[PDB]
Amino acid sequence: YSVLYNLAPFFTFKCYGVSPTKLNDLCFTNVYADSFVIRGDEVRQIAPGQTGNIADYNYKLPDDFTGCVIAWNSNKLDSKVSGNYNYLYRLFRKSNLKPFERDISTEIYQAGNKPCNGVAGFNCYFPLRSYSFRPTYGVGHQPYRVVVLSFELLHAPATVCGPKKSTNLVKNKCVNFNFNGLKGTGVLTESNKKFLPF
Amino acid sequence: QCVNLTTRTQLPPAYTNSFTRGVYYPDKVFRSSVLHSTQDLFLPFFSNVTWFHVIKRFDNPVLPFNDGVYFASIEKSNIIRGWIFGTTLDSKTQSLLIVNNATNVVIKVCEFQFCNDPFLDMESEFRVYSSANNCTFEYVSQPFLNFKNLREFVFKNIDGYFKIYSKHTPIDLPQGFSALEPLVDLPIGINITRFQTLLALHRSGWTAGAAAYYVGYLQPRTFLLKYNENGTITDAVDCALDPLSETKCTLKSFTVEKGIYQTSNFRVQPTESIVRFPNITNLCPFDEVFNATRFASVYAWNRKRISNCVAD
Amino acid sequence: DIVLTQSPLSLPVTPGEPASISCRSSQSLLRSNGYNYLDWYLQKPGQSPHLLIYLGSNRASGVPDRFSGSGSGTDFTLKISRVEAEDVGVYYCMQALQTPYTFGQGTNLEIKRTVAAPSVFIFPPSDEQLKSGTASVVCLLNNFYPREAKVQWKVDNALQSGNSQESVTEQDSKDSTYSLSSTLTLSKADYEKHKVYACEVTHQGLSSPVTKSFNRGEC
Amino acid sequence: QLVESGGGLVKPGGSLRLSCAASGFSFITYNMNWVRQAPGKGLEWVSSISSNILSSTSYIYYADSVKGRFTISRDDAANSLFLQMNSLRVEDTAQYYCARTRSRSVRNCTSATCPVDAFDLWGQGTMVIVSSASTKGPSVFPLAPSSKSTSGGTAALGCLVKDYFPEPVTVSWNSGALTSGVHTFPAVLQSSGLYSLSSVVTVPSSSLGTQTYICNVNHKPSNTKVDKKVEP
Ligand SMILES: *[C@@H]1O[C@H](CO)[C@@H](O)[C@H](O)[C@H]1NC(C)=O
Ligand SMILES: *[C@@H]1O[C@H](CO)[C@@H](O)[C@H](O)[C@H]1NC(C)=O
Ligand SMILES: *[C@@H]1O[C@H](CO)[C@@H](O)[C@H](O)[C@H]1NC(C)=O
Ligand SMILES: *[C@@H]1O[C@H](CO)[C@@H](O)[C@H](O)[C@H]1NC(C)=O
Ligand SMILES: *[C@@H]1O[C@H](CO)[C@@H](O)[C@H](O)[C@H]1NC(C)=O
Ligand SMILES: *[C@@H]1O[C@H](CO)[C@@H](O)[C@H](O)[C@H]1NC(C)=O
Repeated sequence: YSVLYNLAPFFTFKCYGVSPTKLNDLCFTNVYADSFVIRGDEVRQIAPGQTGNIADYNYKLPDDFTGCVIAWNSNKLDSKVSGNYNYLYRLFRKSNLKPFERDISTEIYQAGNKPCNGVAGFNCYFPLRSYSFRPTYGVGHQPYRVVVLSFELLHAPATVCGPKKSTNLVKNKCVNFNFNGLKGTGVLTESNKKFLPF
Repeated sequence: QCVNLTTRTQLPPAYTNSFTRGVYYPDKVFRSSVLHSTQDLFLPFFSNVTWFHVIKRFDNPVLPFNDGVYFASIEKSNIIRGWIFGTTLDSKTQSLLIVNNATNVVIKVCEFQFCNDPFLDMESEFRVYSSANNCTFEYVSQPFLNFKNLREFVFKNIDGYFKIYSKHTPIDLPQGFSALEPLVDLPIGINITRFQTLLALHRSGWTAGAAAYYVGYLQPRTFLLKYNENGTITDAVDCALDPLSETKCTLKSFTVEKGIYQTSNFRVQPTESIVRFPNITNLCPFDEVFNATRFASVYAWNRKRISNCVAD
Repeated sequence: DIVLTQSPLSLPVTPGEPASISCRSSQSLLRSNGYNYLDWYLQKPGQSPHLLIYLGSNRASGVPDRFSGSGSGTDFTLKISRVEAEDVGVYYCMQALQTPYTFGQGTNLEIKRTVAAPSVFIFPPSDEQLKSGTASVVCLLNNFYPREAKVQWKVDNALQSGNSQESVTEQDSKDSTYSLSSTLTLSKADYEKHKVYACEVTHQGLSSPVTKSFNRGEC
Repeated sequence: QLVESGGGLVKPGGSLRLSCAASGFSFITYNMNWVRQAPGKGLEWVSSISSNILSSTSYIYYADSVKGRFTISRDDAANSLFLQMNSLRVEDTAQYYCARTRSRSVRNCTSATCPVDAFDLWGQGTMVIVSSASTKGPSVFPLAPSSKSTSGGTAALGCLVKDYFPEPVTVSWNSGALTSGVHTFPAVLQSSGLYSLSSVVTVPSSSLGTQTYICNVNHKPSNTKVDKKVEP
């Protein structure tokens, strides 16, 4: 947590969950990292328990997240001189979307009583609506990049801990110590013994 | 793509002994000039193990193995390639894959689709599976590789850790002592109850060289491991094989003096369970005391002495 | 295949009178659902073949309400409340059974003003064209409506074909009149072999065709 | 769809490159197709393709000849469509309309049958001609005025251009000062392929003896500018 943060783009790191200070001393198992781009003030819709267009039909967050989200603004890499209508989101749906689930099914919404067999008429519209991305828009329409990280404890054992940039260790001089996370009362003298590689 | 084999000739499996094989380091703890007794899944000494010989004989059997699989094989010209682990060996359950080509080893636990006769076939043919559905883990490591070589492997699945012990030495079971050092720890944390051996066939339809492998069982017991002055394991002693080794285990020494010694007690295990009951069952109207329309007040509670029924 | 013939398209249409154009079907237009998968496209010449009515008896793409479809099966036609000056273009019915579809035949709209008398111009070839070896004579039509006009070239009491080309201008935005250019190309050797050259213009606004004759060699 | 690129003279044994260019639109959610056109009655349909947002591998719709000769491709990352041609047997005129379909949803469509709703984004601006030789400079011939159709008081005179490539050409009278009676007619395609265009203007007969009429013929692709004076 020293290269992805502390950067030039504006960091919208206003999230609830794990402590940012405790991030460097946490060992989570099987974190899911998903990235998506939104338009303007839709950052608030990505929240646990939030109700909205994205939070009900596009990306629903469950009651428990065990973590939080990271968002940043990018009006240069997601904008063009002409219109940028290459990113779409679903707007029409019959039932609520399950949390932590994706349903890639673009079909005709039967809003009215008359069904439509793949032909959009008067009571049928395509659920997918396209975002508008231009460098001349205001804050409420700028392209925002949000990445979601969820920490959890699964059946997989602890293998994500890592070095965590531990900077320590001294010469012996009868100094009490800590061996591999367990405190020690002895001394770190030299050794003439030969160890196996394992 | 799978090719069925019809040239197999039916033969019963063979048997051979396990004189001084199956010993390995219990953990990564260094010891020197000590005789330490520990409890771990160990192959008992002088135990019969299954012998399979491949020559036109092909040996690719399936046998249930919950945990503790001992694999040893005399090997020349790299005939044995890999192993299969899983529960039902299909796409409905997670299975583990071990394949190494001439470059390096490949570890891929995944819900692979297995055929009836999976094998391997310069070597450029790879026909052991067809599809992958449900997996997210991949591991790639350093390659592990007349009779000239012996390859012994021990696999254990304890507390979600797939412990692999390996030992290769330059050379029936040879009469010698070798300690299988740990090789790699796999944090898969899955369930396995079956195994399958992958074999490589030389193309010249196909020709198979002379290669044999041994499969042994693992049992929970205690050994008396001896560590030399410079860390290597010298000898091991089973603590329940014969009374001399029981005395050696009790006295914590490899040599016992002349005299009478006491080790344990002779106990007789039970054979069958005998638990009956008065055949008559009377039952009780728990319904009239649980689903009762009227309940008495706290200051004056009703008391009923329920007797002569069964507790359902 | 599915090649079919539309209406004969030689229909005289006047303002205040509805125009019906009908194309039939070789087989039934019934696949998947029972919707009428038949289209009609308004291909006004010059820029783009736009559309007026999509599948079914519904309206889309901001089409004026004067155009409406009716009929199903092997029966289909259009109804126009009142033709305008901006409705000119070839017609086509688009059937939505399969993607390898064939095309029909279309002709531009015809509006009978019957008041604009044609002005016929004829220009003799210049001396520079005679020196170049190609004698080009042009018969022009000005301030005539509608676009259809039977223009033929007569040389020595003989009809000429295969050497005349006609170009029709677009409808003017000021007086709503068409113009037609008829250019005839002939070799110099054949040009000096004859004496009289003329063009005959036939239009519905004239009781008799207008024939004006000129002789080559005049200054 | 505003301007489609790809056009010029190509040998029958050569290759053709066709590309579409447009403005901001939901370009990845439409199953656009290709439609040809004839100068006479009866158009033609070249090929059809499906977007990758409705199907994982999309859908293929080919006829016989366009399968044997034509090829199609997509990009799914920009506003361009690819239409290659490895070989060309008989293709005189080809406009290749860049229209989409009015169907964001596709249902019950197999590999050889798919209903379509409407094409509402037809595109023009390209033209390919084979065996068209090379660009030829225009020749301008002045036509003497005749005071018969426009009566005695008015005379109509014009400038006729011959043997010019390609179709676009600019004709003006008195450097644009004269705007009364001017009428420019469209050209026609000759058997030899070389186009011819006419443009006449009507002026009163009293100004023939005192005003000079000069026509300006500008040809941008050939960089030819001819100023011809018309006299009776
Ligand atoms: C071989 O194994 C069998 C068990 O399958 C056992 O009964 C037999 O005693 C073994 N033979 C020897 C010589 O140990
Ligand atoms: C060995 O197997 C790995 C695993 O797929 C592969 O990447 C590599 O190319 C293989 N080497 C050869 C020589 O085929
Ligand atoms: C198997 O797939 C399901 C759904 O795709 C998923 O929920 C489950 O976690 C997968 N199994 C494993 C072991 O990841
Ligand atoms: C592993 O699977 C076998 C059979 O599939 C089953 O009997 C056993 O209980 C399983 N063990 C665990 C720990 O799930
Ligand atoms: C001492 O240890 C080294 C490596 O641990 C070994 O090579 C050597 O043989 C040992 N010494 C003796 C006398 O065995
Ligand atoms: C309680 O138990 C009786 C006896 O079986 C049953 O009939 C009744 O449905 C149960 N529930 C209630 C609410 O009385």
